[PDB]
Amino acid sequence: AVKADRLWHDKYALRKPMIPSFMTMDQCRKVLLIGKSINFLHQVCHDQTPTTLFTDLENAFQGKIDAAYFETSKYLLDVLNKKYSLLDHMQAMRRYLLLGQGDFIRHLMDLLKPELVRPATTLYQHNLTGILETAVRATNAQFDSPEILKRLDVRLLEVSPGDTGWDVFSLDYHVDGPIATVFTRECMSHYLRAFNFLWRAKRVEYILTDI
Amino acid sequence: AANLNAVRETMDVLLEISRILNTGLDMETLSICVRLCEQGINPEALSSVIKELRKATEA
Amino acid sequence: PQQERDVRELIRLVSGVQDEADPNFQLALHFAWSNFRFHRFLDVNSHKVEKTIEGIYEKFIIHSDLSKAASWKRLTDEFLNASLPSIKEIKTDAHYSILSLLLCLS
Amino acid sequence: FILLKPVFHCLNEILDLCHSFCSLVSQNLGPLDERGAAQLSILVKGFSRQSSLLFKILSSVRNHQINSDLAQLLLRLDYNKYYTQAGGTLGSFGM
Amino acid sequence: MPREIITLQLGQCGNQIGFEFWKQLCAEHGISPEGIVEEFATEGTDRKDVFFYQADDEHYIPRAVLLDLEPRVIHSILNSPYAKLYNPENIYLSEHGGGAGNNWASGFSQGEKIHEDIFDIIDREADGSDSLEGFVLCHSIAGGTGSGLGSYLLERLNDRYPKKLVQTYSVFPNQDEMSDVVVQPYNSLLTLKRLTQNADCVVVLDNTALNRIATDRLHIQNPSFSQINQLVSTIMSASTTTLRYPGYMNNDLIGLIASLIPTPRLHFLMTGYTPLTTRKTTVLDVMRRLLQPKNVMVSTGRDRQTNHCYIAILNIIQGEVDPTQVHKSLQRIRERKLANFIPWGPASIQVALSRKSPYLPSAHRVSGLMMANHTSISSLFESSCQQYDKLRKREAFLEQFRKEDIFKENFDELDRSREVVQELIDEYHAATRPDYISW
Repeated sequence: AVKADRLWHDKYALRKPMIPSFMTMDQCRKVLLIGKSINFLHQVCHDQTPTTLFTDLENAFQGKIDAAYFETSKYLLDVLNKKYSLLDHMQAMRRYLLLGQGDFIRHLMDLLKPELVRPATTLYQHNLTGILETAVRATNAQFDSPEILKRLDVRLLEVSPGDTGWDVFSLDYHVDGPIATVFTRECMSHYLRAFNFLWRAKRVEYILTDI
Repeated sequence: AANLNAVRETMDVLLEISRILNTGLDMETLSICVRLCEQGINPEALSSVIKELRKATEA
Repeated sequence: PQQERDVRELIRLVSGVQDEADPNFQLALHFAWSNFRFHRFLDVNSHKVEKTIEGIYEKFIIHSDLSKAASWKRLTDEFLNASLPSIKEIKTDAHYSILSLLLCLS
Repeated sequence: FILLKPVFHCLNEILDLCHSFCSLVSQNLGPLDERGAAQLSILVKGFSRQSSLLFKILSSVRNHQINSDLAQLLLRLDYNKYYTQAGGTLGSFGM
Repeated sequence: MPREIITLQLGQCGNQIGFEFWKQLCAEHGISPEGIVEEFATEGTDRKDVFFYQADDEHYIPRAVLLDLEPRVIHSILNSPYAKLYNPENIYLSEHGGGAGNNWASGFSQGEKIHEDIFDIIDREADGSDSLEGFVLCHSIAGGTGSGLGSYLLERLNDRYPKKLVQTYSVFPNQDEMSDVVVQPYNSLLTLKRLTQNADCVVVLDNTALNRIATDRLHIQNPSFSQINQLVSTIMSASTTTLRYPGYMNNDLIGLIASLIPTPRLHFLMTGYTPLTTRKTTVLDVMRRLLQPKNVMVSTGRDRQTNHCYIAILNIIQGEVDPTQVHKSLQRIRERKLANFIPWGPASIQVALSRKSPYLPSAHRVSGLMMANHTSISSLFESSCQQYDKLRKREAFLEQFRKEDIFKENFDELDRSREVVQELIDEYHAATRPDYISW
């Protein structure tokens, strides 16, 4: 079985009964990580980068292991934080998905008030996406990277059967592939739940301010 | 028997949650709805009729 | 005949009116049978029922009650795999129709 | 959008309806006659049916993921949401 | 939408301080004196679409208007190289001479005369923007010209547009000395009545404590009005700092004012800022020094027998800090019990963390600006009211208000202003006690 999302445990399992007496658990973990990084780079990152005591245990064995590990890990980290993914995506969802913007969110709920009052059944994500995009063009998010901007997306997340649209509105911020391979579509669920929580909180705040 | 009890508990929970959400139903009405759905009656029309009956009863 | 009698009994139970000469009762029975005749061209999709079940599961997940959703899923799976004195097969179109009716009622 | 069977069929239907309407107009060089009025009424009935169909297939899914170009098309149709203003259909106005 | 705020520069002192504020804003945003963008003004995070509107040529033209009854100050401001910052449409040249003689009645009447000649400009500046949060009005209650003009304009705007935030920067005259315009307290009283009737959040600006800090914290034997205006512009521009950081909280002026104001008549807020200089500090030092009655810009009378409760306490902290610092500083100040609150509606000490602009030359780690709803200012009001009362006892210099027939017909306007001020002061006194629910 092969996958491009879950390939942090996928198709690379550690076999317990197949370890030499001269092979140790931490060494196994390090070599597994190095190999998985190489596999991800060559397969999911589509990048081809060359990887250049007598006894029967040696000490240069572990030295080579550690040096190659630090080489592979550092190179892959640079590749992933420079191309494809970026740290700015987390900052991005911090700014946007953590309601750091404020004015973005303020005007968002300003425009949603005329809509989410309508029954959830009476709503149309067709107009909601235009509301989203026009608000983003209105706010400072337009001055940010277009990649994170394209990473955003509004969704109609079923919350109430026929209640107000305030409940069913949601954002998805789809991110897929080698870009943000992490979150396994399980942490983003928690992020969405927290988004709903803070959305209700901010709505009731604005209610109080309006009153 | 045991399967019957499990099905009864499941439909009781479903009816409870439907009551929590928008309307819900009662045991007799839910059984009538189940029999009608087993008989080929469109669930949408039955739900609309139930909503209309509840509205008329309310006022 | 049998379906008409069952519909009339259900109407009597819901409305709490056992009279059958009431013009409102006759109108309700006529409307029910007209709806049944008119919605013979619309069927139940098992995939659609599963999608509605998944939407309800998402709703419950938002509600912060995982045990209730797990019990719902397990009981609906058992019902699709259950046997009845009139439904002795599992996961048939009768099960999907009943599930769609339940989801519509909720 | 030919690769989508339903939308392709609806487009064909609307093409046929447009042809029929033009033919009916061609029938009376002056104002339509009684038969012209009746055939126009039949055509308007079919047009309203197909307009509801096209709105609802444009509304096939507006709560989960859908093609972005179809979304743009609907928005172009919803320059002021005349369809929502029109009840989701065109031709619902009396004869 | 980004709501704007319109600046109203009135009177010689109000125009001076408004220019000081606008120059301070220009310095903060890092723009050229012409209002064109710089290589170190637009690459940051500060939102400059709140007080300046973006042009089609990267011109952040200020959302301010220049009004006066004497054109000399207008010409002097024009001589500044920041005349290029503003548009000429944003500037109105005085068609009156000698101002209004520093008379409330004269300024009010002249503002009545120029009703639409200002209304057109204000409507143009308004409809040129999508949405406005509110108004900001720089003025001096001492200058009777600006006092009357501002009273008239507040009336007009409140009537015409009852949908914006009404803020004024009311220059409170020195209680350290008596000016030649001895009817100045009545003018201020009239202005204060208008504020009570019209204004929604008053940041009081007493010249006495300004002089005191200038002599002590600026170390000048004889402070000049210009350096005072410079320092006050600096301290007041520090206020909008949170508004310039769209990364933490909604931080909208309407909400920020509403978070503290209990009643539209009790809408008066103190001021206090640190550091004041002509070094090393933690969070706890910030509010610890703020609690000291040494850095306040608003002073009260000689009252020590009447308890005064800080109705609401807030502090904007600009600089790099840690959340643990704030969390512990709040608890520590509360446990030391260096503050008080209404017993029936007890509240807390709100904090606003924010970070400095890169284009602001930083020589300090933190900067704190306090916003306190408090009862001491009643004394100052009393100080004025007494100053009014004795003057009204002396019935002196009423010919100034008999020049304008509106007050020659009746001085009952002054009486009603005094009554309203007395009612407000009694409201404050009652607020000092738990029975305020009954009042």
